[PDB]
Amino acid sequence: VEAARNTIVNEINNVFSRYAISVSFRHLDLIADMMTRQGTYLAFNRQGMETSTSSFMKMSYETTCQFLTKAVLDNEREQLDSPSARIVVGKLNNVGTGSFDVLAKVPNA
Amino acid sequence: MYKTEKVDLALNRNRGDPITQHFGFGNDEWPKEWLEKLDEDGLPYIGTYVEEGDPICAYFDDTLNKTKIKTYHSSEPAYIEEVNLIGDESNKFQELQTVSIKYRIRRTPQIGDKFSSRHGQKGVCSRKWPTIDMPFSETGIQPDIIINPHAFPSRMTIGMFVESLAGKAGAL
Amino acid sequence: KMQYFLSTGNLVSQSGLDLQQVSGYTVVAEKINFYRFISHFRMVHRGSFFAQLKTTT
Amino acid sequence: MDISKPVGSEITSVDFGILTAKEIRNLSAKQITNPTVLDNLGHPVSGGLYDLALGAFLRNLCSTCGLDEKFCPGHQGHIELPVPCYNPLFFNQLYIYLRASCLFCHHFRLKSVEVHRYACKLRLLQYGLIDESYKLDEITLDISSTLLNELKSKRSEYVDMAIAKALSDGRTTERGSFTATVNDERKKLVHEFHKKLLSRGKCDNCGMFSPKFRKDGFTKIFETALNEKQITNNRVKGSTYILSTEVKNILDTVFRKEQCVLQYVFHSRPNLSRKLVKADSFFMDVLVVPPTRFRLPSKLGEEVHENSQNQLLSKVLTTSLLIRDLNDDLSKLQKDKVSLEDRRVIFSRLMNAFVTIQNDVNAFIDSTKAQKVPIPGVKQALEKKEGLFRKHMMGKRVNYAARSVISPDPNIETNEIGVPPVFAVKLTYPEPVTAYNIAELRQAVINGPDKWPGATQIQNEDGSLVSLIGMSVEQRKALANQLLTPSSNVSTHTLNKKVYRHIKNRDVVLMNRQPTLHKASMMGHKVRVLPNEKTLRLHYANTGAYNADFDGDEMNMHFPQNENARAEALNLANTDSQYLTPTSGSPV
Amino acid sequence: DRLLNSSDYTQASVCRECGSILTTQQSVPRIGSISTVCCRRCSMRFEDAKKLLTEDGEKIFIDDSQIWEDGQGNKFVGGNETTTVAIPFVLKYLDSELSAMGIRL
Amino acid sequence: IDITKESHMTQFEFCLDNYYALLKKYNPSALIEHLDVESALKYSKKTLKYRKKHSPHYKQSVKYDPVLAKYNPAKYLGSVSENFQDKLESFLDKNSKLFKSSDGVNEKKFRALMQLKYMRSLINPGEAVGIIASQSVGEPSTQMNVTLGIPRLREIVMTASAAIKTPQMTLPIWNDVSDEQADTFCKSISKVLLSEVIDKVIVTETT
Amino acid sequence: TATTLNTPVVIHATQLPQHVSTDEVLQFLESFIDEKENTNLSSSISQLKRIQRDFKGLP
Amino acid sequence: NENRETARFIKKHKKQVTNPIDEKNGTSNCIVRVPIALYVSLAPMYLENPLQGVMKQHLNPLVMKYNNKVGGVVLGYEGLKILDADPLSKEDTSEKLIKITPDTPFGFTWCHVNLYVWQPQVGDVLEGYIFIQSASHIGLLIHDAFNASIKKNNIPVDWTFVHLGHWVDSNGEPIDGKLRFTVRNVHTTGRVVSVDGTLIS
Amino acid sequence: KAIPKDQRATTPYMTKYERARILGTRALQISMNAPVFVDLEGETDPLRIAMKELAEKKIPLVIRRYLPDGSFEDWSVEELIVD
RNA sequence: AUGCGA
Ligand SMILES: [Zn+2]
Ligand SMILES: [Zn+2]
Ligand SMILES: [Zn+2]
Repeated sequence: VEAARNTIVNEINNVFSRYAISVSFRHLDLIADMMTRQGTYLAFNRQGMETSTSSFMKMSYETTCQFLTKAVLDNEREQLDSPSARIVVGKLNNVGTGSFDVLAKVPNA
Repeated sequence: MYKTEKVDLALNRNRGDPITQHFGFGNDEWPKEWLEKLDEDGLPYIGTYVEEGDPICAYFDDTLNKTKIKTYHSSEPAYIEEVNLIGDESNKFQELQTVSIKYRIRRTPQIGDKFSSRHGQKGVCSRKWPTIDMPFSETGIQPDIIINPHAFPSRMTIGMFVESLAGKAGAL
Repeated sequence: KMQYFLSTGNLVSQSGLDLQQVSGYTVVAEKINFYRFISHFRMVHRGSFFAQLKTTT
Repeated sequence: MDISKPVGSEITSVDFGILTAKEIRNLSAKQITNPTVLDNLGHPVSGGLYDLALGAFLRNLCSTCGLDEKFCPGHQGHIELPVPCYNPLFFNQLYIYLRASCLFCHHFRLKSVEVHRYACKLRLLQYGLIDESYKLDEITLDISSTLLNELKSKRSEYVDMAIAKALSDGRTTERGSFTATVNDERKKLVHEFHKKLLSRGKCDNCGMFSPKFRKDGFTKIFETALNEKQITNNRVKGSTYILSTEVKNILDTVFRKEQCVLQYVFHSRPNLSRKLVKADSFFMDVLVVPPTRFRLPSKLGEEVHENSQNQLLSKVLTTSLLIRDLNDDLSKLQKDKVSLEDRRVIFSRLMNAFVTIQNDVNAFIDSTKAQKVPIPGVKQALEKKEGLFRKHMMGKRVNYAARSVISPDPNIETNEIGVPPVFAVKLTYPEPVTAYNIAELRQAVINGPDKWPGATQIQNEDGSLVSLIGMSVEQRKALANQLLTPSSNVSTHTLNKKVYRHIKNRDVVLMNRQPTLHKASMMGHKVRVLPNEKTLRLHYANTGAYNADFDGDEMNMHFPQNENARAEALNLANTDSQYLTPTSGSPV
Repeated sequence: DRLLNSSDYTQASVCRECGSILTTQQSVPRIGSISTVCCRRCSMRFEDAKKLLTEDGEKIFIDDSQIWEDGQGNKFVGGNETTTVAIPFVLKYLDSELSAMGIRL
Repeated sequence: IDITKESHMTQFEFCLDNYYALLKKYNPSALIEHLDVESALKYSKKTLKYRKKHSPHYKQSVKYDPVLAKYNPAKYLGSVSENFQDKLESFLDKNSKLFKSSDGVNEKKFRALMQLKYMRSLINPGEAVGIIASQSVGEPSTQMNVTLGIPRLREIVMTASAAIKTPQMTLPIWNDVSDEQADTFCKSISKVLLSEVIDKVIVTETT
Repeated sequence: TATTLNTPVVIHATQLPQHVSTDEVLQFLESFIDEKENTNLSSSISQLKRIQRDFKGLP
Repeated sequence: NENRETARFIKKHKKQVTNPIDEKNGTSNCIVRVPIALYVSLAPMYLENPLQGVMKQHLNPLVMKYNNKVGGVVLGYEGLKILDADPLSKEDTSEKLIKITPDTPFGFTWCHVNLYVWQPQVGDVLEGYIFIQSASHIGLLIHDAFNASIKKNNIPVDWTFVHLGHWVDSNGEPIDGKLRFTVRNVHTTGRVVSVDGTLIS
Repeated sequence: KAIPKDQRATTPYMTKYERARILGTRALQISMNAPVFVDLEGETDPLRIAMKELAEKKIPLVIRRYLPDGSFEDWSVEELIVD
């Protein structure tokens, strides 16, 4: 797995280097880590998406009805984490400024 | 810019029975200020300045006992250039239910309007520069158009350079 | 029938006239400019079906 | 949105699950039986698709709440389908389970103890105890009932121990365990499970030879004959068409007898609700009725065309009424009529009618499942490029927005945007009035909607709106002396009035140019109203971040309506925070 | 703010005991009774209501069809996009459902 | 490290010519009360010892993880990548003569400044780095023997295809391997089809 | 009083009520009315005073 | 199984208490003190008076008003306590913390309070001072706070009219002042809350 | 879920996103008649007012930093290094 | 949906 990961980051680095583009290694390295998150070569199409946990994110990409069917048949519960899924329900996005909560200190006397 | 409109009263009628709408008035109760735009026959005075909301025609349907009008809906004012009364292709249709009204919308050159040379080097007018602020030649003139030179080095529109020097020679 | 077909350009017949498409055969003369008006009658199309092709050959 | 109207009941998750006909009948606002749509040439047919119980219409109040078309949220009716049919969405599923059963015993043709082993694996995978799920395979020892029960005892003992440990260790909880790897191991297990379920080409628990099951594709299943070697083998062990009803009666009993495994087969997480797994989930004994609100006709400029849902649903109601007419034939015939084969044609009505209604339900679900530009069903409505999700959920139209051709200007700041006074007078911010902004908003109101920093509208704390579109300088002057009035109702004492002020030189606005290709192409600029402009004015320094050029390029201008979106558009998205790209960190 | 607050932001009824946002309805008022929020799914038919084995006082509400109900008074309002309500339209036909949880009743 | 910060994080000489200005920006006396300035620096000393001790890749003395593994880099000034630490120390050593031309700055106060720049250049908690990544790979791919450009990027990212169109395997040849030996091996591995050796085939069908 | 800004989202008891004696009721009434007197609710407080008067003996 | 749902009806529709007659000679102790937990909003303008905020906002409109949940007309509140949003702060802090919504400046908080509620039930024997006397009812006022009326049909025919004239009791003297009755019903679906009384049981 | 104050382990610095949300929410409060604890000094923009309140750390807000586990750290403005 | 502007 680590050799395939380093091969991905090298191959993509070669593709951009061919066009004399600068791209931070942090981006390619993140993408590679995400493709290997399961220890394999998990592409980014619908097939790889199947294994993700957010059913709304699956619904909102492709084969909407197929992901819906597999979700209902599971009796699945959405934990409403996917930013897309969270948008579907009209919820503060969990990224960035929604990564946290704000409370207030108030005088009791 | 000319925009043509068809005001039809059968666009989707239903023969003899349906007909009842006639351009004009009946109840008197209408705002008489509509005559400020529509002649006493229900059609606007050719030449009239119209702004969105002004009546473009007025008619009367016996079923509703009301003086109705077709409103003009646009972002800008126009003027009525031609009003043409169509009884044509009809068997009788004497009630004059189809009218074609042409609106004239003047278009002054303005910032954002696109202009192009015969060289496909198109650009919007960024501003209408005051004549005093333009550059004036020792001939006593200030140009009509100023085009940035840095546009030519990518496009290589040198035909435009030659057209400038040929139109200058040919005018002189 | 020829006003409809000539008003939509969806030519359909029991042989298909041996043509690769059943629409697009008709165009508005769009007289907004004399250049455009004369240009319409000197325009020729390779046809919509090749417009659908992904290649460029 | 209004900041003056908080809510504190946010949705925390979304559960999915199948309805039930008893649930629909109980919630249902009405049963729709009449395939009629309109009556008296111009009225909503009683108990038809346009009954007022399904919401408000034509100034007729919703017959279920009495609310106007502008107030009634609408209510969902239901159709009592003649037969049971098949749920298309689960038709692939129920077909598999039909192929998985035994027809002489009504058990799965896979070894019962092996099934219980599968239940064990799926139970350990509800809590995501994968290492233990694989460790279960090791438990090993003609096979006695005492021995197969010993395997069920030892396996249940392993489930009880591995669970007791994991709950003791907090390595899971009563609520289950859910992660990407657990989902993957479940899909893999359920796949091999379905392969074992399909592998048995004769039963095992009962040894009987089940028929081969064939299907038409989306409306019929047939039951294949068997071989005299297998039939006589069944006696020593002692293609046909079938209705959806027969499938339902079989699958109910099969799904009940195999409830113990299916409890975890049909849940990826613990079924806390102790919900029985019923076969009626794949079949439709009833059909709902959407709110009238969402069934309004297609009016395009002038032309009013009936809704395609009304058409397909009316086709279900008509076909259903024909089958009801065959049931009229049962009341008709069936006294005895001993030799009247006359019903041989009515039997053609049963086969044709039944496949027809089933096909028509399919078509109402998915056009590509029926049998020339067929009105789209809900499956077509939800997917493809649109996917209601994509065209109205993942992206939407928005208010407080403008689009215009951009014009250069070097005299504005590099962080500002020149707004033409048409937009400066047509874009508002809902400003709550205080002691510190009373002067500015009183003046803005005095100016009115037809000036500079005036204000188009005033929203009271009571909730009502007062438009200044047509008020005279006198009336706006009168309202300017009322912006600061005292409390009036304990219901409203905590609020303060709002003024919809025009966009002005102190607001931040979010400019976007199509290409969005990157976050740096949609930045926040500080508004600078430019007189006698008609185009959105932009500084040259930004054009290499939008990849924009005055050739004719158009830009969208978004005006945020909230101090949170203001503060973010001035602090996070702002142009200065975008001086470098994250791609490379080279200045753009 | 963009994809919600300035588009289709709606405060919609949801039943805190059944987790759906489409069974909610306004109960009918009377000369002495105001409009009250009721959930159709959380309401017993006045023709049954264990009437054979069996009132609180304030649990009967009436439908525009003059139908008496017991219960249904446990629904509240929550902010969602209206298209969400559009989802029950298609999905509820699909024989599935949203259990929109909240708070903790 | 945030890319939108890194650009000068490795331009030490520039920071030095503008030392007093950056000392005025990131003045540490405001912050030296909120964090630890030693724990990470001490780990840096012991680890720098073990790192100079093991300065072969897979028969090294694995025992000390990097300082970034053992201390939150935002909290103990000095928790920095070994690559950045190495470059900084090597700069301070290779410019000791520039450190013999200054008004008076020193590699400990300058090194302290560069560590504090590193702490203040870190990616913020909550950064949308996924999206940023996706746009940083997409957006520049619009400007676009083996598959290149968009089809190659699609062949990886989009499909993860187990069947490359032009699968290649690179083979390094030993320093001792002659070029002529290399051409012999090139012949020795390449496939040779029977067709490739046939000159003419004559079939005389007689019946 | 019709929305969150005026009416509580949810109300739940944590124990079964306790049958406050006449003396506890009167002490609560006097403490509540006295503490509040020191706004149309005042009129209901006037009714609470009548309850106080009725729990005191004479209207 | 079919008894889970009946357990749902009986156990969900159960009633807490049956307020008894004080000394069996007074009125039912329908006045009870019950500690509850409410979830209220706090505006920003009360951010410097938060217990008073909760009071003026939600609890002040509740007094002298029927709450379906408490089963009566709120007679008053005791012991307001805001539930702190943050542990490790003992219980007696100088400031509390509360969650602010992720959309508005408004806060939402948990509160614990004891309510004094008048929780009458059917069968309770009550006494009232005659408000009115019409030929279909006798109006009375419980404690000078609760309106009560006994309609003619629920009064024994053995009662006697004297002409809005006057009613005379079954013993042979006209009624006056206070009346003892059993509670038949309480009507709180209207603007106020009317208690339906009976003189026949 | 309560991360003890003695145990808070997160960045002593306020993130740009934290600062953004604080300034927005607090500004919105001042604009809804939250009591201002600093001299208005002429200002009329509630956002610039909240910026002044941040400059004096008078803001009475607390940041709840979430951890993906669900544990959180309650941090005052008056401690998180503003910039 | 066709053409088309960027
Ligand atoms: Zn309704
Ligand atoms: Zn069997
Ligand atoms: Zn419900």
